[PDB]
Amino acid sequence: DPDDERNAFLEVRAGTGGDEAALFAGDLFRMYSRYAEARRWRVEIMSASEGEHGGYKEIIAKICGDGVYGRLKFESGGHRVQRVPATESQGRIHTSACTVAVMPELPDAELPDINPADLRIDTFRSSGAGAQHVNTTDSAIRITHLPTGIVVECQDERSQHKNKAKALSVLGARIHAAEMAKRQQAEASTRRNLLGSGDRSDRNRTYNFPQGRVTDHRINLTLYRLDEVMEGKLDMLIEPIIQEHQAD
RNA sequence: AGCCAGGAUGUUGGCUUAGAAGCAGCCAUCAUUUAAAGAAAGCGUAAUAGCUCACUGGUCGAGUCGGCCUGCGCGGAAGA
RNA sequence: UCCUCCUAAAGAGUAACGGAGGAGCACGAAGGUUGGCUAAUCCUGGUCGGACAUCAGGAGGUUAGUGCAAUGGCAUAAGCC
RNA sequence: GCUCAACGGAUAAAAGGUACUCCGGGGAUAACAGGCUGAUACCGCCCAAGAGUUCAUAUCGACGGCGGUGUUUGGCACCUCGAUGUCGGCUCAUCACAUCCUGGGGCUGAAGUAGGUCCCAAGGGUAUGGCUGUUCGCCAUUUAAAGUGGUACGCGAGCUG
RNA sequence: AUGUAAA
RNA sequence: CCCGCAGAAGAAGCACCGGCUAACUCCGUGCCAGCAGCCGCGGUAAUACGGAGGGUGCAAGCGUUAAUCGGAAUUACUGGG
RNA sequence: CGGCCGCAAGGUUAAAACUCAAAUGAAUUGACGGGGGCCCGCACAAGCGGUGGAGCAUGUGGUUUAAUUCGAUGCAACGCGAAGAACCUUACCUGGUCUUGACAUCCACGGAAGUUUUCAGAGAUGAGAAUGUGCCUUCGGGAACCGUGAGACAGGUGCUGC
RNA sequence: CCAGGGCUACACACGUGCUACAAUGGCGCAUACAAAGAGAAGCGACCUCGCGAGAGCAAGCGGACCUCAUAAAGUGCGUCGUAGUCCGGAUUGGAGUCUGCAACUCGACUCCAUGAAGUCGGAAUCGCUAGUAAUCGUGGAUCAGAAUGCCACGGUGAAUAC
RNA sequence: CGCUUACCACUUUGUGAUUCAUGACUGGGGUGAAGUCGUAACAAGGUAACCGUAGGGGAACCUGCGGUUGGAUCACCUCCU
RNA sequence: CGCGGGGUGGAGCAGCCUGGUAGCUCGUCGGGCUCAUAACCCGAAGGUCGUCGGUUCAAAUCCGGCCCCCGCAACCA
Repeated sequence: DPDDERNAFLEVRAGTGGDEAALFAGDLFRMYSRYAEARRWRVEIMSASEGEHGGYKEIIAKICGDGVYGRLKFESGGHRVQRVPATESQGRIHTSACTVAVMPELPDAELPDINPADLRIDTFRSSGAGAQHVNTTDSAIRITHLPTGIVVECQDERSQHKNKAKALSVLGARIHAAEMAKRQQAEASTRRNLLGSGDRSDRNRTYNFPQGRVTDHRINLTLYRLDEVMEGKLDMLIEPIIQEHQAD
């Protein structure tokens, strides 16, 4: 698919046990960087908020190329961790969780034409005071944009043109703000659906370090490695999910 | 210029095998029978089929078809 | 306030809140005379040395320079020692 | 001895407000309007990629261009400063069609109704309330329609303020 | 100063 | 209500099994599915979830839910500080 | 919230909804005190010679690769397991092979075991040629060795020191 | 199971040791003093050759006799005059020797030639109270060959503890 | 019988009390194996704590005044009864 | 384009006025101190002063030209 061949945004965020989960989020950045350098992908750190004892709390990173999103679709969700940590003086198995969002490109086709043939321009007389000027005048412009319903009212100066330029700048600013607000709501409504609450619930993937097991909740794989997984080579987990996803 | 005629057999052609087949787009834009036919300019079909023009015959039988230079005009040219 | 090109219609002159820019200095020498010389920019070769330091050769011709922003002029040099 | 730089230099020596103002004047010079033009605005046309299951031309139409009107903002000050009262509202209207409806027709991407676009046609009609002083606009409900403009953005020797 | 969670 | 016909012929389920409180193992997941009146289990050796076997309890009823009293002397007059 | 008092701040009386199976008081034993008293250790004081500045040797973390085998990873890991990685060791990887097997036992059949030598292949192996043919005779068999076939199994330096 | 590669890779950091940065020191000659050990598919006298690592021949010893095995710092004498220098020895090239089937990744040793950083070390940190620190040499386990590591022995040998 | 008066239901008007839902916004309360900042209380908790009151500060809180030990130390001063 | 402020480690400022020297702070990396983090200490990198030309014995500086960032870019009757 055309969308597939697209690049991606990876957003790795810490959940339960934010001290430990930052350490696992840094290692997941290491996981997907070792998976990305194996197939020659470009990794750029756009934003990374550090933790306390190492790692990172939130990582937003662009990966560009030819086919990142179509090859990393099934990574949005949770990751449980059973591990014996280093920030402990007791030596007990603790569980943490990390949440990973995978966003597509969605390339910015911004600034549509203002369409003055579709703009309704009403140049009528002004309210306010101080001059006859006002009386013989007009000097007040209201411009309505029909397919959105945005009205711009300007009664600033004595002349229409110097108010025409202000009215068109306010039209451009309000249309750009209303489009970018819808785009940021469309980002957030998908990020709230992909990223859950961040709790220790089962969300499609596990990481069982003392057992030596990787057991996902979809396509029940039982790979007993944790050494060909921690250094790239994530083909055996991602490929059969794609195999039984193409059947639907 | 009008008028009864013709305006073919493989071309379901190889093409991305779901089909583009004279006429979406590719390129090739063959060759025979030949009074004549472009492997096609348009209409119409999922594609066909079909309908015209290209061109060639015949009745017909005198002038006709398309460009350049200008003069005077036509329309665009609708107010309180 | 003053200087330089156009505007400005081939003598002089000529206006606009016209189009481009500068000056309110400097010089005991950069002035006078005499004597002598011709650059800029490229090419080749050469120790540091490299596009550009200096040297030798060749092209080139006053596009260089004339203290200063511009015009005219300059080898008989007004340029350089 | 003067950046007396307002630089042919009124004093050696000087900033502001007047809507409390006042006088001699000016259309030599502005505001409101009338006048000339039409950069702008509105409308019409030429070319044509393209949108439209095909298909520029049912309806649109980029990139470009040519015209009409004097309805908006504009430009110049030709008339007015020994006086032309301007906005909005009430009453009273008049005219042009670049027609909102009614009427007669053509195309349609018009099965009928309901439609889109275009031509002729000004004979008649062309809202009611809230807000805002507001023209205008939004809302609520009708209507067949809630037309655009000119007439000193009509009308104060007709009326408020 | 601080060192969150699974006897 | 009594007599006769025929043939074991037509007639057994429900809850619980860690403690309170009567009764034990195996398999399947794996702080997930889930149970639970309280303490609470399940984080790959579960007498606590699901299934099987076995047992326990009650019986044409068995569990859950709702209400009253007792235990609760945790409304104390009997019978508290 | 309501009533009353007060100039105010506010005071007095005084609930309900909802959550939890704890909250509390006394006292015992350990832990700790930047609490006190006492005592000890190169613990502090005094000095000696070092490390950290340089090169080499080794190990680890990290990076890369086919693996850079695995464990140890605060004192109590880091010239540690390893009292010694060219092959061997090797548990890792690439390539080629074997599967009741390289190693332990049972059944049936066949063959002294062994030695020398040659061909192809990286070699394991595959294909051969000679020689030797005993220790007890139920002599259809033995006590070892070797090859074939089937099942029991063997094997694992694979995981769990929770 | 076999052949090869890897465990020795390298932009970086740390731990532990050796050699140093020199004149109580380097070089050359002469010379004195040890203990503890190991040895047979081993130690390997003596003689000869090679500048050399070692090679050829070949006694003794499974051992208080035989071998490894000349102990070094220490002493005398000569030189070097405080310079990155006659200190230090990394790295590199050539020719080599031992072992092993094979020394290229990836062993040890010797010669020639080159001969860097380093001129006493930042924050900070370690061990020691005696034959101890510090310095110097030797042997063994591992092992066909392969340590500065480990174990063990000996020579000189302080200072401080109020 | 009819009329008229007195009692009088349904209903209407005016003004209050009480109660139930709803109401933009705002305050405090309770829960949440992870979020940000500070370490205020438990040792003399590193400024002893607690209570009442007034003020201040992002916040545990701080400051002043009054009360209480539901607080440690009292072989470091010197000299002692 | 016209006017103004400028271009100094990765970043913010001194230092330009008034010439003789590249400086400070935050930040990055690495090592210590702690069982670990924070704090603290030490060391290293980093800019030639946006660029070019001229005066000067000497331009981070004085002046001019070019490039880049930000702000003001026609209004009050």
